[PDB]
Amino acid sequence: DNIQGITKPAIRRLARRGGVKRISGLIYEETRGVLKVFLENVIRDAVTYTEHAKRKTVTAMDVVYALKRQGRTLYGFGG
Amino acid sequence: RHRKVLRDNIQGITKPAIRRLARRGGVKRISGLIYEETRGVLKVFLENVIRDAVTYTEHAKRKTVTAMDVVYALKRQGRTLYGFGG
Amino acid sequence: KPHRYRPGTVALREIRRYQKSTELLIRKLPFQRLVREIAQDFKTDLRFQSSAVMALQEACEAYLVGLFEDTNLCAIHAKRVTIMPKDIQLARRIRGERA
Amino acid sequence: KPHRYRPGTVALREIRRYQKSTELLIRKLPFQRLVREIAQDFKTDLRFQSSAVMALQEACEAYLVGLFEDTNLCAIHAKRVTIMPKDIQLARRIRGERA
Amino acid sequence: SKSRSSRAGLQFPVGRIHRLLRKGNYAERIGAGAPVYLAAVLEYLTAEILELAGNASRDNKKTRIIPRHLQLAIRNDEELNKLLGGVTIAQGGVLPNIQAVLLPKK
Amino acid sequence: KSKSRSSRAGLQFPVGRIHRLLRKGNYAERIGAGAPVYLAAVLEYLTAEILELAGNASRDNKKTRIIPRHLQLAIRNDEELNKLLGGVTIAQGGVLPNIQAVLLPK
Amino acid sequence: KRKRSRKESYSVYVYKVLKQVHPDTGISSKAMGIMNSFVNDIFERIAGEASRLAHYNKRSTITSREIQTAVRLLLPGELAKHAVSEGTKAVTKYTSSK
Amino acid sequence: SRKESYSVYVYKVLKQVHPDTGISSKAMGIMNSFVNDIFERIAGEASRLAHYNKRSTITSREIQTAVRLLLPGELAKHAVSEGTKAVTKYTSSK
DNA sequence: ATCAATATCCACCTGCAGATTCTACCAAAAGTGTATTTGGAAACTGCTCCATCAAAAGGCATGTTCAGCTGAATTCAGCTGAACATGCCTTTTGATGGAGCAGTTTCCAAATACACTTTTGGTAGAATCTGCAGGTGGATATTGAT
DNA sequence: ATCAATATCCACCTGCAGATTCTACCAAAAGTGTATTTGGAAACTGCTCCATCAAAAGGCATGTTCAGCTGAATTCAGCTGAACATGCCTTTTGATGGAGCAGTTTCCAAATACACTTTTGGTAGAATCTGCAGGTGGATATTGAT
Ligand SMILES: [Cl-]
Ligand SMILES: [Cl-]
Ligand SMILES: [Cl-]
Ligand SMILES: [Cl-]
Ligand SMILES: [Cl-]
Ligand SMILES: [Cl-]
Ligand SMILES: [Mn+2]
Ligand SMILES: [Mn+2]
Ligand SMILES: [Mn+2]
Ligand SMILES: [Mn+2]
Ligand SMILES: [Mn+2]
Ligand SMILES: [Mn+2]
Ligand SMILES: [Mn+2]
Ligand SMILES: [Mn+2]
Ligand SMILES: [Mn+2]
Ligand SMILES: [Mn+2]
Ligand SMILES: [Mn+2]
Ligand SMILES: [Mn+2]
Ligand SMILES: [Mn+2]
Ligand SMILES: [Mn+2]
Repeated sequence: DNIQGITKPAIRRLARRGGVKRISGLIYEETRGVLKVFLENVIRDAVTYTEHAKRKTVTAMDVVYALKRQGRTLYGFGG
Repeated sequence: RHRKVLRDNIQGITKPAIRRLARRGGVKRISGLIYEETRGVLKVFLENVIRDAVTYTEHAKRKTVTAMDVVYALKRQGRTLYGFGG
Repeated sequence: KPHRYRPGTVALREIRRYQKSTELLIRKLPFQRLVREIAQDFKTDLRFQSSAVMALQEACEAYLVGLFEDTNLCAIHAKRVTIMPKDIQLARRIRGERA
Repeated sequence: KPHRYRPGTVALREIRRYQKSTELLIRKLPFQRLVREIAQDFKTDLRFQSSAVMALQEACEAYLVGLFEDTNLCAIHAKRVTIMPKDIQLARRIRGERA
Repeated sequence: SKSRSSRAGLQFPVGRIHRLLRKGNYAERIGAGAPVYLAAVLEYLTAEILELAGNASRDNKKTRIIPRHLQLAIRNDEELNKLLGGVTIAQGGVLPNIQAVLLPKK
Repeated sequence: KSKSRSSRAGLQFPVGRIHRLLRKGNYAERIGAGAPVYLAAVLEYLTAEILELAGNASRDNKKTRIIPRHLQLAIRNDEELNKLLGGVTIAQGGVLPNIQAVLLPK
Repeated sequence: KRKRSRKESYSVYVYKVLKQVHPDTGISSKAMGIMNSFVNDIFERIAGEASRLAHYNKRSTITSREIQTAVRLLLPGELAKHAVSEGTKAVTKYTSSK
Repeated sequence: SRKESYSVYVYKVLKQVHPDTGISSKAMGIMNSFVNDIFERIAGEASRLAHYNKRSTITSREIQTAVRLLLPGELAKHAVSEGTKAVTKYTSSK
């Protein structure tokens, strides 16, 4: 699928920033599943904002608003 | 015309009460240090909610903490309570 | 001669008992005393509505019960059936609401 | 002939490298193609601002970096230095992502 | 007169919800349809909770729905649970749940 | 004015603009003259407190540009600012450098 | 002297709906307090989100269209689908007569 | 086409505490978000206060209370000193 | 493999506290009728975005080796659960005094409402600077052999 | 612990494109001066509801005993996951056109706000109903010792 483009090294790189030293083999697939739910939850909302504005283009703000109501405020895109 | 000084009341959160809460939580077995640890965790919890409730009380220039002040305090900590108004 | 249940069996009996009831588990008066002690260190001569104290107890018990659920999972995670302070601290750190 | 670092030392060096930097860690095109597939199940013929997808990526990585911190802690709690699926699953249950 | 609730085929008070929206600092103006719509939703989620909660009462051979039946209803439904995931039902207790590892062995 | 509301409060932040933003934000029917003054002052203060610590991150890195990395370091190493922004993400901010003790060799 | 003010509530309406879905069931006052808190909570979540939408999109009016979006944002899906049907059906019905 | 922002005000404050330091375009985007976030937090809470207390006006007294609820201990104390100090200076001014 | 020992279920009854029903006063919907807005419905533009194009680079998919960790197995000291005697203190239930919510009026310091006047911040090129992409070279830390 | 011997970081510099800062204009906000309202603060004050008290009675907390079974400690095999050399290909990147469409203006039919005025529906106690909490006592399932 497209999910598979989230590669072993990338998933591995993120864990490194997270301070992880060693990584069980089933993780990369488990992590792929977690990233999908995340992306889904945000995108469902981000697009709900889009449709409401009668637009066909998801804007940065649409994403910002979607992130905020998910308890995950993002700084740096409100302009 | 008076009120006897309140001291050291966190200790009235008894070992058996802590055991009982832990049971409702599904806990089968309890380390000896759990009960002092829980009193400290509870005191922080209580302080924070009570501090906010009173900020609501004072703002209304009241001398009575109401259930609504407490509901409002719980709400802004993300712990909404049903069953007390508003 | 006399009877003795195996260690852990009354504990399980209690888990069921307390999970089927909704009664408050902290004694009512000692808790009210905790609340007034703490309020008084913030602002003095405060009165309380009776419902104000019951709401605080209800919130505190639901919170602590919840915190005990999460603490149990952390214990079980480290292959134990006993909750220890490191378990509360780990649960609190994640769920980073507090530590 | 050749040189070989002991298992774990290249790992720590990677931990240091990436915690002192801020570049995005998922490569750009695979992420953008992921984002559009998911979007399509909700709404069709959708356009995206580059910055919208840039923000979506910023959030995901920040979320995932954080989840690996919490997973790490769970791993260590059970006396391991290896993150396993059970560790990710415990961190999300405590974060209430599972409830 | 002819009532706004009944004119919408609703039980919930369209008029009171109109007032609550106009005086609640949400927007300078309120559409005529908004409180009708909002009342419909509030009425529907209420039907849905009272449905599930009544079942909890009949299961428990009670006539009256008490907060425990509400909690069971809410926490046992995957969507109401998520919707009220950050809420506390006073006197509601918890769901019976004993982790498998804790049950007696051998 | 010949001298403005900001300057009369001894402020850098826009008292006048914050007053308008309050009025058009569906917060209350009325906004007192003192409210945007008070709000601008706090916002200027919190901004000052952040840029203070953040300049220090750039002094340390010997670059006199504050970039998002410096805000992050600045913010996350201050306990109170961390609490204030515990649910916020600084884009391009990375994480504080930290490795758990158990993971180190020897 | 001193007329004690009416305290409005949702109870009468909660009970009408209680009787519709469960005619032989009743509800304790302390369960009704739970229901009033619930109606006011969801009320606020929807109106608040409706407030933001109209604000984001520079509209000075909260129409049913802003209520709906809020419902879609705030509700889990199967519950949202149904909430939307009831709402859409209530408004068209409201417009059709009078 | 006019896009308002806090940048000029953020830059004034920067020079005042660190005259020799500047700020990047995307660090500036962060500062604007922060200012728009705390504005929204404080104003929103002041709205609720005036509402709970059946008051139709947001006065500085509600801003202060809001600040006390929203900010950590030491951070709140200075913010309240600053706000109170700005209001009195503003009242003295004219 | 069986019984004492308990605990847990499960019904049945009854009076009473707590829900439901009943009424009457009345605030607040609901109706009327002008006074104002506003959210679009067409007609237009300047842009970001998608569709393509199409070579090169570094990042990643693959396969091999081997170190080092995870999970299993064992053992045992002492911690925590079960059970009980003892008696304190929480819980009940009612009464009483009074503090302080909450309701009503009255009336200004404060807020709104307009018509004009000034300032300011945003904007977009011109005139400056500044990190970083690259490159050593020395410092620092790693790994293996004695 | 030391010495060699690679390997990777990290400082300290450089030249120049890519950003930041810098100027000059200007719509659009912020401000002024006046003219009028008006939310809510202050001041009674009627009454809920809170704080205490008193006592009787038992529910439940404390402190203790004693051993079961859990947690902590150790060892180790095997199999997973790290480290690396090899070489392929997916992702970057650097412009190029065409288009879809987000953005703005400019009118109006339809929709909303308001001040009065007329009409119920909803609320607060009374006045009835009626579950279900406590209290018994007998059937059943579970647990643990032999
Ligand atoms: Cl004290
Ligand atoms: Cl081996
Ligand atoms: Cl460099
Ligand atoms: Cl060379
Ligand atoms: Cl064990
Ligand atoms: Cl031990
Ligand atoms: Mn004290
Ligand atoms: Mn409408
Ligand atoms: Mn004022
Ligand atoms: Mn008095
Ligand atoms: Mn009068
Ligand atoms: Mn200027
Ligand atoms: Mn330079
Ligand atoms: Mn470089
Ligand atoms: Mn005028
Ligand atoms: Mn007049
Ligand atoms: Mn008035
Ligand atoms: Mn004793
Ligand atoms: Mn009637
Ligand atoms: Mn019973």
